[PDB]
Amino acid sequence: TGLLDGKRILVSGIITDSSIAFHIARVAQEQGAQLVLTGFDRLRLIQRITDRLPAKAPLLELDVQNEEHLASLAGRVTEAIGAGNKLDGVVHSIGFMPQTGMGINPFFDAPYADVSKGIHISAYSYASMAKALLPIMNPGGSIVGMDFDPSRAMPAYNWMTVAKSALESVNRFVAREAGKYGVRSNLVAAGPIRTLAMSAIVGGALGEEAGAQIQLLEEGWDQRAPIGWNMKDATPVAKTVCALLSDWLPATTGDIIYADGGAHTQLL
Amino acid sequence: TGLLDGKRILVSGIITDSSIAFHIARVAQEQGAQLVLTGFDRLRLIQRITDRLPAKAPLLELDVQNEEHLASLAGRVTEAIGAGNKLDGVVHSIGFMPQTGMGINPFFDAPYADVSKGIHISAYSYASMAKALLPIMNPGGSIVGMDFDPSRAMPAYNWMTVAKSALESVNRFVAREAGKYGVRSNLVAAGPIRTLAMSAIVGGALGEEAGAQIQLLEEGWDQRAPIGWNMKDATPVAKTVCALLSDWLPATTGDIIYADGGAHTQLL
Amino acid sequence: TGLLDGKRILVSGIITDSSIAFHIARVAQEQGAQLVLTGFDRLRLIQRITDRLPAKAPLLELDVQNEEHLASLAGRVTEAIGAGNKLDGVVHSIGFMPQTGMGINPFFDAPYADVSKGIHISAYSYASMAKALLPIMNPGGSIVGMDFDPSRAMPAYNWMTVAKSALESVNRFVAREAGKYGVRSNLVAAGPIRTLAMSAIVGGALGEEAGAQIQLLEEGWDQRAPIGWNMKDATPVAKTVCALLSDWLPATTGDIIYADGGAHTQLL
Amino acid sequence: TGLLDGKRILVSGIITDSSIAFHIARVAQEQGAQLVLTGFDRLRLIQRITDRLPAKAPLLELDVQNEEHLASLAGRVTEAIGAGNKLDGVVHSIGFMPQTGMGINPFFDAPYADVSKGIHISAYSYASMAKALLPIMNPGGSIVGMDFDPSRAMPAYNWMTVAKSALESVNRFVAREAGKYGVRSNLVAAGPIRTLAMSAIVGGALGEEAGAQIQLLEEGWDQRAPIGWNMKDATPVAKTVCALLSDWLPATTGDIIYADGGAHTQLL
Ligand SMILES: NC(=O)c1ccc[n+]([C@@H]2O[C@H](COP(=O)([O-])OP(=O)(O)OC[C@H]3O[C@@H](n4cnc5c(N)ncnc54)[C@H](O)[C@@H]3O)[C@@H](O)[C@H]2O)c1
Ligand SMILES: NC(=O)c1ccc[n+]([C@@H]2O[C@H](COP(=O)([O-])OP(=O)(O)OC[C@H]3O[C@@H](n4cnc5c(N)ncnc54)[C@H](O)[C@@H]3O)[C@@H](O)[C@H]2O)c1
Ligand SMILES: NC(=O)c1ccc[n+]([C@@H]2O[C@H](COP(=O)([O-])OP(=O)(O)OC[C@H]3O[C@@H](n4cnc5c(N)ncnc54)[C@H](O)[C@@H]3O)[C@@H](O)[C@H]2O)c1
Ligand SMILES: NC(=O)c1ccc[n+]([C@@H]2O[C@H](COP(=O)([O-])OP(=O)(O)OC[C@H]3O[C@@H](n4cnc5c(N)ncnc54)[C@H](O)[C@@H]3O)[C@@H](O)[C@H]2O)c1
Ligand SMILES: Cc1ccccc1Oc1ccc(Cn2cc(C3CC3)nn2)cc1O
Ligand SMILES: Cc1ccccc1Oc1ccc(Cn2cc(C3CC3)nn2)cc1O
Ligand SMILES: Cc1ccccc1Oc1ccc(Cn2cc(C3CC3)nn2)cc1O
Ligand SMILES: Cc1ccccc1Oc1ccc(Cn2cc(C3CC3)nn2)cc1O
Ligand SMILES: Cc1ccccc1Oc1ccc(Cn2cc(C3CC3)nn2)cc1O
Ligand SMILES: [Cl-]
Ligand SMILES: [Cl-]
Ligand SMILES: [Cl-]
Ligand SMILES: [Cl-]
Ligand SMILES: [Cl-]
Ligand SMILES: [Cl-]
Ligand code: NA
Repeated sequence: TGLLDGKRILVSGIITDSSIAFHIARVAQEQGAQLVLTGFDRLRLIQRITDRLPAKAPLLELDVQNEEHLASLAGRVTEAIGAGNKLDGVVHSIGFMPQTGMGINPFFDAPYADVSKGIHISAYSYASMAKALLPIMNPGGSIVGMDFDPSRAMPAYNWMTVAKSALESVNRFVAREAGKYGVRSNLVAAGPIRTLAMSAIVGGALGEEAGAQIQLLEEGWDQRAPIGWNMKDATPVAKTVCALLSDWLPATTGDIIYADGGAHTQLL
Repeated sequence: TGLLDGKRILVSGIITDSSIAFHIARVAQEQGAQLVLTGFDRLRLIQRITDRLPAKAPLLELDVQNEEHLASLAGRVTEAIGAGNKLDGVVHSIGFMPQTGMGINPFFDAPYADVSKGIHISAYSYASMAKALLPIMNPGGSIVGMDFDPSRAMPAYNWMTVAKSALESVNRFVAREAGKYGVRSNLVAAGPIRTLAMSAIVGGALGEEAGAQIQLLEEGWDQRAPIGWNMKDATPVAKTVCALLSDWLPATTGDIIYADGGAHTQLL
Repeated sequence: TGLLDGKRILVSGIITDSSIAFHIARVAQEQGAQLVLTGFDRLRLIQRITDRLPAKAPLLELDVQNEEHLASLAGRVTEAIGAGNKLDGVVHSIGFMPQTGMGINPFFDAPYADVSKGIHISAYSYASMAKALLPIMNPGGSIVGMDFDPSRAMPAYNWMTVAKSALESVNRFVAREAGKYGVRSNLVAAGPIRTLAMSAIVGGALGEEAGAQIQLLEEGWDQRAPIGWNMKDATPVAKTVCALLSDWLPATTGDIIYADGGAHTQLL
Repeated sequence: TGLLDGKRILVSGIITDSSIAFHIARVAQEQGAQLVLTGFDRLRLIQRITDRLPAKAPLLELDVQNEEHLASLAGRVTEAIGAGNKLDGVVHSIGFMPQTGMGINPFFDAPYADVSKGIHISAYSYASMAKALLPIMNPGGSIVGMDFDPSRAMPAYNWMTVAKSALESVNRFVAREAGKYGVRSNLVAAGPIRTLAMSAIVGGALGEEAGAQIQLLEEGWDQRAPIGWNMKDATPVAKTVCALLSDWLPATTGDIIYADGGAHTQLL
């Protein structure tokens, strides 16, 4: 039996088939969920990527900086899943930070206009998605967002670290609001996964130094993780997200589940 | 159907049918697990309690202060589940602290002999159970222990708070050892549940309930929890434990999952 | 002898004589420091307030959203303290959040334009001040910022909680940069102090619920604090800040010192 | 001049002139404090070491496992400082763990008798010292203990990590008791310092693995620390402790100050 049988779940943040969102969606479908997908900017490309999922699913446009998309989202979703039906799950797998706020680019030289855009998309949007979608969410439902442990500073993650620290704070306030609908809000702090963003945005910002990033990642995660960590395998992260969409973590909200091989609990 | 289909799991710490362990066991069985149970001291009584579980399960004696029980445990378990079979899960739901280290008894008046006994049973035993049982645990398996958030001091929990702080530290070292077997070790920080032990904390069971205690708990948990907290319902805690015994939190180890209605993420 | 004898220190964020910054400055002067002050918007008013300090000190205009002020700040400071002299200390005591992001105003109804302004002033500005002033800071020097524990969500603080979570993350990255100059960067997480911002901005946002605020504060701080907490006394906060400006916490950086009566260490 | 002028302070835990306690005591005396010292086992040796302090100070025997010493301590101290006088400060710089609970010795092979002794000395004793001495402590006074960040597991520290996790929990409860006397209780989480215990107890437990591990530590605490870290220099730790004994952190209790160069705030 599907862990998510007859749950209607919204999954944002697919762009390639390496995306964490893609694998969340794949696993969710294997576990009996009906999906609704959202995508940003490259809709024909995303469409061709989502056809590779095990089952057909509607795809809607959502740019989280666009007030009109947010205002119309609930309605467009209602249309896709049929009137008098609702979502049981929502997955926020979205992030962005301009090259100026990342990599070897000095921390101090990122102008606030750039930092602000990143916080808008990576942090604020968790609240605006919640605002838009809670009115069409069943009791017992689950909102989930993706996090990267920002509790200690680190090389290269720079201003995205600050956005994630903001996200953790937003998640806790969303939990309060979501509570009134009988809905949980949580984050998954994933270990590093080889995705588009990782390689092109993050590694891109190191240009010449890009080997250095792999040193940090090997050091901070697989070496520290008591059960190891594999950057080429999003499945453990995807399953962790599905666990939170399920009924099997019913007492957990405003919280962060670490899907990092346990790396964050070990110093060396 | 079963979240735990054909998993062989050991559950310690049943004494009444209010015990967290009893409900862990109940839910695990509903989810297709074959169980082995352990009990302390009152074996005939525990036996009569465990017959009330949905399915028959073998019951072994385990006093975690007794080196001979620990040395023989693996063997006795192997006998119960059949040679060439192994455990996929182990649940530590055990605790004790002498009256001197809890309730209105002044913190400074608890002699070390008493505190030591409590730390032995409540914290050290997590490691000694792990030591005894990992040699008969399959890769992919999960050890789980019960925690009560000791990160801030509080009235009455006194020296048990210290034992729990110790337990959290032990759990992280057990994760390292368990890692070598492909096994996860985690704690569930549960909210308050009306159990035998809980009533023994202030003034011994059989007393009227103890108003100050009940108020503190409602204050610290249901009021703070965005989704509420019900002390008479162990199901949400039991499900959280089963999620960690399952394959759906495969990347999480050395860690603490909060099953507390989200109370620990809200200040008031 | 002055704890801060012959230290040249910059203190931002004075607006009334209740301001935390005013008391930081007062205590610093009592302890032998030469000060340079910065103020926002109401310069004639601030000037009349700073004349009430024990000693004369130059006052400069600094609006942290204004790139020209930031670009010229180092120069204007150098002029005030004399060429070939430098700062040993910098105090960031600055914050802002539009009423939409605070109080009874629904969390989800604060538009990002408003939240962004608050994060700019309350969080980003810590970095931009550091960027501007480190080039004129002696080795052994100390940057300090003011924090309000955002690790758990709470009523009313709303989007300022998010700004503070961001600030904590920024402080850790500023520490890295400051390190290369032999300079420490830390935050003081203060308990509640009756200041202009507290009463007019925060209490203002509750309008008709403003009694609620005083109750929550007494509940979260004085009741929990083992040594008590007095909202009408900024001295303990000011002294804590001076300790970090001094040579007596030389091994502490990227960190948070709690000046809250110990409230954050007790559950209730 | 003195940060600690006319404060009467008790300093435990001197055994060599590399001991953290020795440097705490030295700095405290330079800052105008009258000291009372305590020592374990090797009294003639400790006596010859304490004569190297800048000023004469009485030396008392205290083995924290000995109930008779604890019962008589307050009286013996009163005798040393003169009747009708009291302590303003108490410093716990004490620790022990048998070789079985440390280094390359397997975590699971440390028998509880050994772990218990270490927790007794390293954790419980903080409370028993407090119990014995609070009755002779002035309002405004400060108790301080030494910590090593146990919040993440690590190689070699093993069961001492568990003792430190216990200590942090005890410190929070001692704060509550100390509060009733107007007294603060806090810990200093120090970075690594080359002391007798470090080299003989900890390094001893690595035997063959020893030299490499000391070099790694000096490299990594220092590499992570934005202001660096020098294991041969206890002054920064000693000053941090004096700051807590002083009047300049009056709002901090039940808490942990990190004197680690900021290493704990940086991931790499
Ligand atoms: N890759 C990792 O190692 C890793 C680890 C932890 C957390 N995360 C987080 O996981 C999430 C997914 O990232 P990923 O690595 O799978 O990357 P990805 O780059 O494959 O996906 C990021 C997504 O953000 C979307 N997005 C960007 N701007 C948007 C906007 N304005 N409106 C809507 N969508 C927008 C993109 O369309 C894309 O689908 C992000 O929150 C990221 O921070 C990534
Ligand atoms: N009830 C709650 O509110 C709550 C909440 C969070 C955590 N916990 C923890 O959950 C666990 C179970 O508590 P519970 O309240 O369900 O209690 P309980 O009613 O079962 O009380 C004690 C249990 O520990 C067992 N035990 C005691 N000493 C033992 C020994 N020497 N060897 C083996 N077993 C021994 C007893 O048989 C019994 O099963 C404990 O670790 C407790 O601290 C309880
Ligand atoms: N009062 C409390 O209970 C409390 C508790 C903890 C922390 N804090 C923090 O301490 C700091 C000081 O606040 P306070 O309570 O003393 O308040 P306050 O209202 O007296 O001061 C706020 C200050 O912010 C300044 N400011 C606002 N926008 C600015 C800008 N663009 N550029 C420069 N300065 C600007 C104002 O001029 C004023 O001096 C803030 O960061 C606040 O968040 C306050
Ligand atoms: N050395 C470090 O790197 C470091 C770092 C962080 C914390 N600490 C802590 O600092 C404290 C001092 O350790 P140190 O490194 O300075 O070591 P040290 O061995 O020089 O001093 C430890 C002290 O413990 C005392 N002691 C042991 N058992 C005792 C008992 N039964 N009764 C009384 N005293 C007893 C010894 O007399 C000795 O003075 C300890 O708590 C240690 O864990 C040390
Ligand atoms: C989607 C996204 C946009 C902008 C920045 C990061 C983004 O997602 C992540 C991608 C990879 C990672 C993992 N990662 C972090 C790093 C830091 C360089 C050390 N390298 N990899 C985290 C993310 O949050
Ligand atoms: C098993 C056990 C032994 C001794 C003390 C407590 C024990 O289990 C618990 C039972 C209830 C709780 C919850 N709790 C704590 C309190 C104290 C009032 C704070 N009341 N209930 C925690 C436990 O660890
Ligand atoms: C009475 C009571 C108070 C608090 C929690 C559960 C309670 O009910 C029971 C108490 C004990 C028992 C079984 N039991 C255990 C014991 C020995 C004390 C171990 N005696 N009886 C069953 C209950 O339903
Ligand atoms: C400077 C400032 C601007 C906007 C909002 C708050 C500001 O400073 C603070 C004032 C009071 C406090 C403490 N506080 C918090 C609250 C909320 C009611 C819980 N009331 N006071 C923190 C601040 O950061
Ligand atoms: C006093 C003492 C007794 C038993 C064990 C350690 C003791 O003191 C310490 C000495 C050094 C340190 C710091 N340290 C710990 C480690 C781990 C080996 C990697 N390296 N350095 C901490 C202590 O608590
Ligand atoms: Cl490891
Ligand atoms: Cl997996
Ligand atoms: Cl019996
Ligand atoms: Cl009692
Ligand atoms: Cl109840
Ligand atoms: Cl003596
Ligand atoms: Na460094």
